[PDB]
Amino acid sequence: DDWRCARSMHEFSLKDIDGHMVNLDKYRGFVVILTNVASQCGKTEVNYTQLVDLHARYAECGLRILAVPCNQFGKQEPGSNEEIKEFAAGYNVKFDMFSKACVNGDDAHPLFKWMKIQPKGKGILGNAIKWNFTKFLIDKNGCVVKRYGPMEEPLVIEKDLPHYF
Repeated sequence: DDWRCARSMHEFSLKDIDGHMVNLDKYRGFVVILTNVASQCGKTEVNYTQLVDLHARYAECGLRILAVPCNQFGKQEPGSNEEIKEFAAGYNVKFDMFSKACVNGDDAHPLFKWMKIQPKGKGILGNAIKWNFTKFLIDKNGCVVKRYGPMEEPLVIEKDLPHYF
């Protein structure tokens, strides 16, 4: 278990919102938007609305969205996994929700550690995830191809999807 040597997201496993260990090679052959989410961020409703919209219009094209709740940014995701799942159901979320985890620090999930050190997943002024709703566009092979900041709404990613379908 050395994430620094992994060469694809498919090498990692992640607990879904229902406590079941989802093992991420299932998304091989699919385009993946990976994002850390939160319930009480100012950009929560705008991100959830457009993630559901992008899913409804591009799921047939192979787009899969993976939402990982995180409480490391202003403690804006304090609810339990059961509460988070309910909250996501309020937005008619039909993409994949996962268990609340950490994206920064020593206790960060190995997937997010590997994602931040990718060439296209690197960040300016440091590689750490700055705030809620950072997005990582991931191709069919599990390699990070683009990283989007917390201020960029999900529809900004739409223009980049057709190149990887």
